[PDB]
Amino acid sequence: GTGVLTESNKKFLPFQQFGRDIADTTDAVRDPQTLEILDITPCSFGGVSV
Amino acid sequence: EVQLVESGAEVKKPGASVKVSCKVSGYTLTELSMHWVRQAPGKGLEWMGGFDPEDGETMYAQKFQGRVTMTEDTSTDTAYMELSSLRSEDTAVYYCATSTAVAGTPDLFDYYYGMDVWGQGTTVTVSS
Amino acid sequence: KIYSKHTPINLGRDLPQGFSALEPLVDLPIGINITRFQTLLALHRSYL
Ligand SMILES: *[C@@H]1O[C@H](CO)[C@@H](O)[C@H](O)[C@H]1NC(C)=O
Repeated sequence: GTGVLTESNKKFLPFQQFGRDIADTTDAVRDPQTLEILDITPCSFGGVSV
Repeated sequence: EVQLVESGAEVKKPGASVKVSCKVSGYTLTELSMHWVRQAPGKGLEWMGGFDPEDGETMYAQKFQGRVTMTEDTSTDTAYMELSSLRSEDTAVYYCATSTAVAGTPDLFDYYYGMDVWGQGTTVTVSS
Repeated sequence: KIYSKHTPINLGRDLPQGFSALEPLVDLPIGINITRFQTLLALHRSYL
């Protein structure tokens, strides 16, 4: 997936690895090597009007 | 509650080892301290020796040290004791006695010493 | 799959009200047929 990876304040339980939003889209991920929670946010975008 | 049964009475020429058995029931040997006692006719019954729950395992009398050796079989649940070099004064009846090793719950348990339950005796006879 | 939870319940009804969600503790790759079960108890010898 494409996005930015940020520090998250969401307290994951020890069994929980993946995270979902209200949309059930991949919102956070736990890296297997070092066990911190990386919040995934899609990269900057918008509509362009001329 | 333990029940103790005995071996057969025997007579033997002096100069050989004897084999006295004690078979237990209900409670295994590892839960029980085992002791052995000689009773001569016309005399009081005297302690040959037995188990020690702490500071050692199995220890013998001072007048019988180096003569009586004592084995325990958990697989057949039998306590054997043997002694060589028979004497004419050893014409006597041999008893096996047992007691619990400890007493109480596993959280709070106390050590136990004594001879509770007496089995039937085996008459050993040394003659010509 | 075994899920478990330990909850301190103030003296009263053993099955309390409210919600206590059981976290997934362990999954075991067993692959056997199971139709019956039994509970294991610990028993203490008397020595008295
Ligand atoms: C490698 O991954 C495991 C988790 O599977 C983790 O416990 C361990 O710390 C990782 N190794 C290092 C050097 O971080």
